[PDB]
Amino acid sequence: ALQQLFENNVRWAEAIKQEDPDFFAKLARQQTPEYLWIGCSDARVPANEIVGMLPGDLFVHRNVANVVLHTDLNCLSVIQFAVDVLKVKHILVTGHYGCGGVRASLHNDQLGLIDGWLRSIRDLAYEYREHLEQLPTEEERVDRLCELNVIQQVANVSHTSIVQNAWHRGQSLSVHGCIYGIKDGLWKNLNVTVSGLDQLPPQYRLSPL
Ligand SMILES: [Zn+2]
Repeated sequence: ALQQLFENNVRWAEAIKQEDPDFFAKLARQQTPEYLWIGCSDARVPANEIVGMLPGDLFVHRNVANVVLHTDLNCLSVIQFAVDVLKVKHILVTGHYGCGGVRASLHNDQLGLIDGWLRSIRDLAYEYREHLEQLPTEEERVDRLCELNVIQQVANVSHTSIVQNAWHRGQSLSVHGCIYGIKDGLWKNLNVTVSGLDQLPPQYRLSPL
């Protein structure tokens, strides 16, 4: 029903201009979001709605299971643009419970190309296999791995030279880990926020350029 989307768009734009005739014109002059959202592509987790934000407020990357991989130039380019060009003050790594990508990493079905994309989550589940094994249900295991996954990605972001060099030059920048409940609409802090070099293990601290 593609036509509906066009009709929706026309109605949306016109309604906004009725309340604020300059909303788009002003926004178009400059991009100044204070946040980068890194989250899952899952249709149930749209960034702006969940945190009550407006067009212009959130720079967004979404991918399968919200992973930040060391040699993925897609996500790395979003982070670099956000930190170096836009100078966002916060990176919000948001995973969600019931994530299908995370769930697939606990099962042994072949999905195709995505096998490689998700294998770091499988590695994480293997790393924490004893911990996960204590949990009686598959849903509990999935949801805990969803949390562990967010925590790993926060660490990954904080280990980049992009983030560390921003800190080196006195830029204020925090990396947060949150988890969204698709069952209840609640966006919850995992309390793993990193805001400076002193919070990193020595093994990950890069010397300044
Ligand atoms: Zn997901």
